[PDB]
Amino acid sequence: MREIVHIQAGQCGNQIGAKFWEVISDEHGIDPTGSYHGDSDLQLERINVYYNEAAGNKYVPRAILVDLEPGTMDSVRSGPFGQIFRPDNFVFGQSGAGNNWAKGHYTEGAELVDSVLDVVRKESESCDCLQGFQLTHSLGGGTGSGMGTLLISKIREEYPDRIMNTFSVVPSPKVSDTVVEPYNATLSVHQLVENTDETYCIDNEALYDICFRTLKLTTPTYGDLNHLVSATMSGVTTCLRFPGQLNADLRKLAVNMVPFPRLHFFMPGFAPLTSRGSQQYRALTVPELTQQMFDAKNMMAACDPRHGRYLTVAAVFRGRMSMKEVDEQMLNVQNKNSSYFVEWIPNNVKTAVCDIPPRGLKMSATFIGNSTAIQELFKRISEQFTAMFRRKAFLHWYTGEGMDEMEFTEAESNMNDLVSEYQQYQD
Amino acid sequence: KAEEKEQSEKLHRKLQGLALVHPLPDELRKLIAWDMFLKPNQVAFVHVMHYLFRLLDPAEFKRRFFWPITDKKSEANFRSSTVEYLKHLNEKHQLHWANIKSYLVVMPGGMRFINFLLEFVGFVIQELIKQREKSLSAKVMARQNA
Amino acid sequence: MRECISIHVGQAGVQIGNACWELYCLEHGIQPDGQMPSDKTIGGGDDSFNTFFSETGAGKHVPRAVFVDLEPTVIDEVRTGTYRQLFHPEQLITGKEDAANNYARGHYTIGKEIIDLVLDRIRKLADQCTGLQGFSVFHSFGGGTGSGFTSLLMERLSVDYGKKSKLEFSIYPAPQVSTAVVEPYNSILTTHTTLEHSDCAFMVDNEAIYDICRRNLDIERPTYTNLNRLIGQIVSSITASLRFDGALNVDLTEFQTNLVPYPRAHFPLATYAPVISAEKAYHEQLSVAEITNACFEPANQMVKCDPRHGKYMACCLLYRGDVVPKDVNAAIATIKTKRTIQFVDWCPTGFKVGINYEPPTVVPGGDLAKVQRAVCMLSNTTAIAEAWARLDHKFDLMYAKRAFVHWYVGEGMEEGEFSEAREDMAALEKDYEEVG
Amino acid sequence: MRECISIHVGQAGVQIGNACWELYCLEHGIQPDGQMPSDKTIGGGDDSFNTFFSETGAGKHVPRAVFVDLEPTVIDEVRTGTYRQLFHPEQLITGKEDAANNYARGHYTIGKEIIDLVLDRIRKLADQCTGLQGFSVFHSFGGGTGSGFTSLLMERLSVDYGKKSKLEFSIYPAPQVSTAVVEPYNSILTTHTTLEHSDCAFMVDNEAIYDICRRNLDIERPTYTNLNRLIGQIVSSITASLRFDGALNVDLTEFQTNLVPYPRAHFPLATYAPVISAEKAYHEQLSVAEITNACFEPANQMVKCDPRHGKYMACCLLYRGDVVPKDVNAAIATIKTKRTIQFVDWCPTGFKVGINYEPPTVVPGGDLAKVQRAVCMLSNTTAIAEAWARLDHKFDLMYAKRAFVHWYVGEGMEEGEFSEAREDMAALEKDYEEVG
Repeated sequence: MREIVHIQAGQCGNQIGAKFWEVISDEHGIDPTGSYHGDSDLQLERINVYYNEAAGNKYVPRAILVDLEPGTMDSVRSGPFGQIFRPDNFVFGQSGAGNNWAKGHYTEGAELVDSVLDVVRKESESCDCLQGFQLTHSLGGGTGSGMGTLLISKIREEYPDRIMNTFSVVPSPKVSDTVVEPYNATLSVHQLVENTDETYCIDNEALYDICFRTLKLTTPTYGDLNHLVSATMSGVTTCLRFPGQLNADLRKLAVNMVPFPRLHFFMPGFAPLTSRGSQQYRALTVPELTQQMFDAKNMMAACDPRHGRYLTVAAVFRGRMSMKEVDEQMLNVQNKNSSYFVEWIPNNVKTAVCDIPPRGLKMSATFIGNSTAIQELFKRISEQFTAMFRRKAFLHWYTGEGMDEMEFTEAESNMNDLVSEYQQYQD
Repeated sequence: KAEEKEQSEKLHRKLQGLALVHPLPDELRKLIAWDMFLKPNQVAFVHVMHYLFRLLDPAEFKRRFFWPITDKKSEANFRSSTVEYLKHLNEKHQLHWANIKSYLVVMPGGMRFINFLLEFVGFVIQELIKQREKSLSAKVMARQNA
Repeated sequence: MRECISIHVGQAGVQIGNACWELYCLEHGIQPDGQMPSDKTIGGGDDSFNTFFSETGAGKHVPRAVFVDLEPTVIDEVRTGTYRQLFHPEQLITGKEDAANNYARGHYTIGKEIIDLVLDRIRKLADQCTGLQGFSVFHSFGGGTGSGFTSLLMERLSVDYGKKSKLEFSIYPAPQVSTAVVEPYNSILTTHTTLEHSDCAFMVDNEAIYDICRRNLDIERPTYTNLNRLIGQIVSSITASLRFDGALNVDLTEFQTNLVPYPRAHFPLATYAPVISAEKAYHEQLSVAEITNACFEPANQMVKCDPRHGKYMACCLLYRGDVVPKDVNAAIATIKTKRTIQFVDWCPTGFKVGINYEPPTVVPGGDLAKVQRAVCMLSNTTAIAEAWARLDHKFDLMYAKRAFVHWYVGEGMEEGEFSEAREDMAALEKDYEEVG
Repeated sequence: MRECISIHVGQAGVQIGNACWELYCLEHGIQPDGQMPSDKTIGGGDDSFNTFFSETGAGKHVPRAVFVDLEPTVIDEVRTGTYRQLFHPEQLITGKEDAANNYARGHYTIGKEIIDLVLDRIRKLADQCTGLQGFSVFHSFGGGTGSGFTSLLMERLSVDYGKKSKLEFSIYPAPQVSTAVVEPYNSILTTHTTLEHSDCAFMVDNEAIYDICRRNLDIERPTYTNLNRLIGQIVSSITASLRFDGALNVDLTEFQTNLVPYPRAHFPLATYAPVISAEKAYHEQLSVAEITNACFEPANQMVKCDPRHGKYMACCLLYRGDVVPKDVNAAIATIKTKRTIQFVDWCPTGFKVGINYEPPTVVPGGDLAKVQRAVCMLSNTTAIAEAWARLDHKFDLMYAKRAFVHWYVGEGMEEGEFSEAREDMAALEKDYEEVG
């Protein structure tokens, strides 16, 4: 078999993770009780990637729910699919992280981490051939940022040969809970550079601007942002969950997408963009899907891909379409825009098609770009970090947990080194 | 018409002066004239703006603009980006430029455009003065040097 | 008997294999359960098809095939499809984890865990052969299993079976249908390691097949199912001399002897005619002269190159269906007078001609029309080096910056193996230039 | 065999072609699907119709035709009409954008994009001929595709096929049925550029055909369908010597040799009799003497001119149906004594006489009666210059003010080409005067 263990850490991680499970359970014909009611054998052929089989033909997510406070996890348990999760896989604290990375990484999360690793081990011991791990979290908070990166480092110590993938929600001043989000994000980006093989950069700025400007939502909620994230996560994971021409695993994806070990930060995109409850009556054509998936307005990282170059690209088309028309349109984009792809990586654009569309669409396209333009996201966090750090503003919340100012100076420098490395391969 | 001519000449002098410090690219050198914006002149507009933006912030220009212009689409993009950048500058530096509207970029020419450009060029010159002041009669200097 | 074992490696090899075996069953009148109802000979009738099939004691004809993939997905489609009952379950070998488009992972890491199981299954089929001729290996150059596991398999087959001929059917990567950026690396690495182990390799350029499907079949966007059906006709036309009673290429050793003058220059250019859409099946039937003249048109070749820029070392014309030797000789004489056909000076300006009277069969509900006559031209030409130069140029561009090399080194491959493989390809390009 | 390829260019050429091929199928007993049920000869019967048809291996007779238009509209009517199955789809060539009644757009702009495709299709038909004689080109002088694309085609045919005869069937423009003001310009420009490439051109004046349909068929307002049916009978009577066994004009070279004493004076006047309405089909059948005397009446000519104002250089009488040579000779002797027939002094006062015993066929439900005998007179006469003078006068009136010239210059044509074409037409008028 080819199993994946899913982890969801902190408020944002558990909310997005719960929506991901709701979306993929419905694509696999799994009800909120874990029972199968689908109409196609293709829904079960690779179900074991994300689900364990349980007594009485029940499917249970291979999901681990982690928080330092009970409030989000009780909300998930009361949610539409809250009963599908293994009850033993709810691991939680009582003290909370208080939007502090040091509490998540050094204190409150360091007391809880061994209890999470025991659940990770119990799920991994039940796999026939574990591919790797996936984490859903935010870099702006305390639990998802600090405890999520502590968990990544501990998983890499226990499972050094297994792939580590992340869906990382990047903070923005447009969708901000606290002023210390740049500190938490810079400290976490340093840990991701060393300890992950794939990181999907999900920018709350891009999600908000999509909801507001493209979907015409005057007051986007976290529920509207998480709808876009769950659709993108379904898109990216399609080649793992369904049979196709590329029998993909996480390692084949990483080997194709990551030319340099530090440059594994991806810009995800989705087409067509839909809002929750809005039915699109018109299916797009293949040319319209291919044009939209390469538009900066469909990217979930707030960077312009025209300000850099693509190292590598993966494109996942879903639904019944002419595979010839897909190749012709993908080659048309490359040949017209060849300057935006690096020439020293031949055939760096890979395309897959799956016949099973996502719910409510006849056809969709998911985009994954490794672009040097991702440096704009790190520059924007760096500027916000340095603006406070030059005055030692708010540092007393971290030094009170035992952090040194030198750990901040190292994380700032390692993030500037990552920006310089992206600039080198851009030129 | 007399006022328009005077302002246009003033603009020409300022551009000539700038060219003494920062040489004009070959394409722009051929276009530069005292009456180049008395009538709408799209070609001169593009090259003058290109020149001034590069003087102001080459890095920002590279980020915001695609150059050289090769097609109609790229040209339209250049105009839009020009309006956006000018607005940004107006806000950032509090220049109080009125009516930075699409018309400055659609039919660049006439009194209104010349006045605007004069202000803009003035701004660029002021920024350069600041830079030079930080770093630090013509007849007397010349004789002394000789 | 003169048995052949077919080996289908990775997604491309398995999917082409599945299309070829469907077509072989249709041509021999074998049902999807392996029964042959016209076979009144409970014993040795026209024993020619026993080259590719083994009769079981239940009257079921089973392919002399092995299917290998490092992931289950593509072989599970074979286990569940129309021909699920044709194969024995032991012939369908699946790993758990794939090579992820990496030659080194397919050769050194995951390939090493499965290779001994594959060799045991091949040995069980070889032990059922009275006079095993050789192997026909189907794989892709661009994909990690198709490159890395095939090179490891070809080495081990040369050790266990060093007097048995090995023929390859290799899919050359095309940008328009390409799933990986690293396909040039996988292609150069596998070609280097298989070069001393192959006796004859039939390259199929996905770009050539895609363009033939667009131009001749009016398919706006060909799928792998459309490509593999066309590939299956070409493979069927090549193997038709081994499957039916005929005068030319009655063994695997005759292919090498007729097509391969130099051991390294073992890449014959295939050309197939006619390719006609099923909607045009009621049109005027092409003459022997028209189909033979279509073999010298670059638009119908299986590799994108121009034979007018090179020389012919060998040329074989394999006809199927309603063809008389008189009309073939008249067509060849007209072609020799009208076409730029430069042979090399040391090789006779001779066409070898095979005629099989069994007409081409087409898959019911396929894109191809039923034709009364077809021709497959197999020509060893120096112009096939234009396909190597295109691959080498893409290799050199990425390798000059060491782009993606760390994925191969991370699987324990040495960086020196890239330079060695590229040097051997430069020697192959020079061998083709010196002959041309 | 002695094959001929017909080429139909632009709306007028295509619509006349469609009417001619309908009539040829009826005369040879070929059905609209291309089957010939009376052909008990699975092989070479009366092989004369193989001049215009190619037998396919399915027993289907396909026209040796190419249809070309720069717009799809008129050829899509052929693709959907009664004879849609007769033609091969490759013989029906359509552009996307038309020449918009401009010679320069038809020759230099849009014609240049399609010419190489047309020459490839003509070559595919020529390669199926054992002994290609030549080409028969059908076009209009007034229309932009019929003028500009035909001149470009005739030049390129003279390059690729410089020993093959080229016959034209050219529609001369008439004010009453004229769609463009610039028809005189298009006519002079095309006549200039085709003059050195044509071996023999049959002009058909739309005004003459329109008046014959009004006077003889009692049709108050003839449509192009009525005109093209009459044109189809004349064309059928001209080509009848190439399609059936007969003694006179058995090849294209015999037309030039019998009708064209000087290379520039290659415009024979056609005259056809009898033209009788289908309602009058039960009337008294005309004698050989009456139909021959009707050939010397200007009211029955295909070009409006008066041969009494000029001289005859050549005269051919082509009879069809129930005609005996004795009655033809008696009719000619009576005509020579009663009519002003001035021949030129240096040419024998000789009539060439062809008799084909195959009676004229008429389209079922057409406007023409079935007749027992018909005659087509082909005469090279200097009085045909009256049609050039009428065209030149209209050219000169517009060109003196440079009216509409900017439409041709806007397509990249030089203004000098108008003066050159007009000077060559003035030289042609003078050549006709010097002979007369």
